[PDB]
Amino acid sequence: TNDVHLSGMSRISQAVLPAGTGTDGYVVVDATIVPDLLPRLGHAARIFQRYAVETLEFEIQPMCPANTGGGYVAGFLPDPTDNDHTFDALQATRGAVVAKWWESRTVRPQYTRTLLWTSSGKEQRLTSPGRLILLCVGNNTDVVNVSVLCRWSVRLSVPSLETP
Amino acid sequence: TDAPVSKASTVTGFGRGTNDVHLSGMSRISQAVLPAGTGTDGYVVVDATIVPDLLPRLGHAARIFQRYAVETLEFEIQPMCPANTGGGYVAGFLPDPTDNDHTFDALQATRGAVVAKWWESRTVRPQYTRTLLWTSSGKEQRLTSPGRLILLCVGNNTDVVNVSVLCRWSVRLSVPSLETP
Amino acid sequence: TNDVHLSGMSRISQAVLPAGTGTDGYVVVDATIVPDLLPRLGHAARIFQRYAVETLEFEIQPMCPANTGGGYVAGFLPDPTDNDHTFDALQATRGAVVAKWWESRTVRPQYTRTLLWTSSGKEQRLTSPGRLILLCVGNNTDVVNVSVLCRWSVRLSVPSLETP
Amino acid sequence: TNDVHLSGMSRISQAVLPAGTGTDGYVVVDATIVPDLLPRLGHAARIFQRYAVETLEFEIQPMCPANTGGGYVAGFLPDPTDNDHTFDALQATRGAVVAKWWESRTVRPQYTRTLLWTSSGKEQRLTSPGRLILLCVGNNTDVVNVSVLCRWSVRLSVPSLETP
Amino acid sequence: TNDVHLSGMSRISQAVLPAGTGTDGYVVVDATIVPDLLPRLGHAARIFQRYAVETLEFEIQPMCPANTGGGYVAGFLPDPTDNDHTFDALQATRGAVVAKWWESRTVRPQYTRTLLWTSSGKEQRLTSPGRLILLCVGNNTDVVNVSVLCRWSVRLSVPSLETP
Amino acid sequence: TDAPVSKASTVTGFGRGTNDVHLSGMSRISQAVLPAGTGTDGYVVVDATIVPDLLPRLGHAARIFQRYAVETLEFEIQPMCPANTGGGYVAGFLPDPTDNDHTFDALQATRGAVVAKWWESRTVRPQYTRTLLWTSSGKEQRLTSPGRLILLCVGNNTDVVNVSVLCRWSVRLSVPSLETP
Ligand SMILES: [Ca+2]
Ligand SMILES: [Ca+2]
Ligand SMILES: [Ca+2]
Ligand SMILES: [Ca+2]
Ligand SMILES: [Ca+2]
Ligand SMILES: [Ca+2]
Repeated sequence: TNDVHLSGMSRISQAVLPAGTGTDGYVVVDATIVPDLLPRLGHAARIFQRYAVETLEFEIQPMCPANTGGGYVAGFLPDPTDNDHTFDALQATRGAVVAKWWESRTVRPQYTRTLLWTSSGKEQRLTSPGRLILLCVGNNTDVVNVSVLCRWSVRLSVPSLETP
Repeated sequence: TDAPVSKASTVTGFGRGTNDVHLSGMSRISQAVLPAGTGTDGYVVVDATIVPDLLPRLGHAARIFQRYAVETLEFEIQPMCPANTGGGYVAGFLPDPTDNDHTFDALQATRGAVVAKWWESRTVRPQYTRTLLWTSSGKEQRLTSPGRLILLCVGNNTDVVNVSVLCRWSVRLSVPSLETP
Repeated sequence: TNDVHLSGMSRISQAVLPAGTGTDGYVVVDATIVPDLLPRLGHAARIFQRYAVETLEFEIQPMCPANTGGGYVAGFLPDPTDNDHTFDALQATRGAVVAKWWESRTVRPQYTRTLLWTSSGKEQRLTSPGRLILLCVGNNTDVVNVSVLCRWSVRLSVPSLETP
Repeated sequence: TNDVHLSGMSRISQAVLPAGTGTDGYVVVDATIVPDLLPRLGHAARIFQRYAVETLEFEIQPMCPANTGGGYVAGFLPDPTDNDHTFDALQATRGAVVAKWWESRTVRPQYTRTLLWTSSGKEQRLTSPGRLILLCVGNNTDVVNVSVLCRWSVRLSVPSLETP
Repeated sequence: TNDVHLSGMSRISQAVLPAGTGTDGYVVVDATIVPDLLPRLGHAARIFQRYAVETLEFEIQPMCPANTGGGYVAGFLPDPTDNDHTFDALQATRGAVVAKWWESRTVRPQYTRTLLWTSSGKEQRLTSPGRLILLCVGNNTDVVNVSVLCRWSVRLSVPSLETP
Repeated sequence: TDAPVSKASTVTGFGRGTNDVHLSGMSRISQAVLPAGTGTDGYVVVDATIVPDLLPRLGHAARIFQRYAVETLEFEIQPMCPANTGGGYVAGFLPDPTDNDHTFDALQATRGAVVAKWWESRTVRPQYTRTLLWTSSGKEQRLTSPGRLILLCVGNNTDVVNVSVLCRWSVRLSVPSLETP
């Protein structure tokens, strides 16, 4: 097995939510987790055909004053095809968190460990372990700058040279 | 003992100075002030190539040695600003002194990189070579420096930010000499 | 571990030699082996700081009719700084080959397995294993399309995300 | 110890045979194997007094179109003093080859492993393992560029610093 | 490991200091120790790419009448890049000696044992173990003829054919 | 953990550098040349107040410490001249840095003083305080220097004399700081 194990942390999302626009249910972050989204895994998948997610954790690291109001709910839907973006869908899934805008949280999700495809295809279920959604809970008072990072570990296989 | 034409030199301990010195300490490698609004995303707060000259006592100690090995290297991002400050920072130690890539992804790719809010302090425990480095400068700086510490803003800072970047260093100096700049 | 083992085979050089211009001693190919010269290794070194060349082979694949006169001498100088481009300098290197223009051959070079640097710098000796030089021997009668391929194997360390 | 083991592969001869001049029995190559004839071994014998040939092979690499008629006979006379340049004398030697002008071959000679002298002297038998003779067989139709390569391995002894 | 171990003694420097010109601090000998400086190691490095210094000792053998005045200080700076040529730099280093002009001394220096490069490059620290400096201490009275010899042992690697 | 108005500082190892360093070495504290006839009796060949600045590596090490104690101090008079030279020298280490008495009797009164001919080398094993001295300079130099080494001619020198005065020093440095001239 000429399988390359690669791991690291990288920012999957950067969002700037201005004060007053963060109504309840607003989709701050919506990211289908594909290797192209990750910076280093981007090149790793550019030089490989298939990857398997061994470790996957998300870290919501919002940077805002401690006196800000409102909060966020973050969750990882294990189905890339699912398009339901609501509090109910996030609360149903496992690993989801809800916390105030100044708090930093970790989503430990339920993801498939099968061998997925680095490139895109007709079926998203063969290419991505899922998607991550970060929604507003309430109304924010200050300008929020939220960075969603991801500790990931993957196994790569089937060498190639892909294109964006 | 007869009188000779010339007597042999009696200098004995010449060229026998101390070879190894372990020197430890902690010093401020950088200090930055950011007025409100300047700290846009990607702004380079701190860019410091870790060299013996950067650390004053280590600089004076390296002026009398040829080689040094970094036994221990850790950094502290200590921002002295209130908790009402918005924005954050990313800090990381690039093990390549030559690389001048100043982005969030480049820093996050390195081991030990920290992403924090401006009212949170972090410790960077980086990856550094244990090989012998040269105290004096040369053409290639990959032989003289373990790397560079980089600190960027992640978001716009609401208030003024005072950030001090500290370093705990432990080094072993070897090959005694007398260097001059 | 941080160490990942990659292997592959890619074309380091593509040259076209018109009829009659291939005089003895002419330099068909002069390629400094760097990770950017190899596509998959290009991406791999873009996501790493250090690399060590475990295995290195070259394949001279000249595409010309059997009625082509002359030949080539191919070698791998294990010194990236060395600029000698004579027959004796190539032949002194281990694994150098001499062959007719219509006869593909393989170079098995000898080099020191030291941990190199993926990104460029002041000293080229810390970043490249060496150079491949391909010279003409005699005169070619036809036009020769020469593809110089490299079968490589590397060990990568110190993860990062570099830029070209 | 004083004994150092060196090996290498270098071109002992480069010859050009015009069309029609390669009559049967013509002497294309007649090279007395001496350390000066081999560059790296040239320097090695310049810094030593005695050398013993542990391994010796030759590669005839004629660079001509496939439509070339005639051929060559290549052999290694293990007597530097011998001046016989006929087909039977070469064929009697161990490892002699006969091949078409467009077919590269290898000679595996037989010789006595005696400790020789790097520097020249009155008796050539104490300084050289022998000679390589390459003769024409039949008539060549095209022009043939012949490179005679030698893969050698020596043991060197009695350090000194000689002059040419 | 096809590493050739070679050793011997050879004169690195020959200096003729006339009477009255040997003022204190005068640089009698300044030699960056490279294999090209050594006679036999010159050819050895001409036929090799890399070398590692296993044993290195210098022997100051000045030839002058015993009634001459003044002396010398000799020392090996382990940094080839260092350009400080004074008594202080020599006294700081280890292995340095100071003795009268009629005395013969041995400098046993502190040198790197890493694999250095026979050829020259941008960085001198990858090509030379250091430099040797021999300075005057006082004023000489007679004409001094000082020969600096070196017992050296090296390991050579990566065959090639270099140029001066 | 609730959000406070301000969080406590997390700087922990501050003000915890190394306190004691033992540094040894040997250096030329003086070098003198005497043309024929100049070295009359009582001529002061060498007058060197032993201070950390006089010893280069010790000077750089004392720039990062406050106090130093001389554990070992010995001197070598090494005159590099032939045996046909007439005259001699007297060498001695005055334990008082302030005293500027330059005579044969003053030197001979001290312990360890040596009287030799110009073609003979001597070792001065002096009497020095083991108390803590100040690395930096001050009003009173009795608190910063163990003493001064003095070297005079005893008789007229017939030939030119080259004399080098060396010192083996071992010191213990304490009270870390960062001194500036
Ligand atoms: Ca694909
Ligand atoms: Ca230096
Ligand atoms: Ca790099
Ligand atoms: Ca000879
Ligand atoms: Ca070279
Ligand atoms: Ca002070």
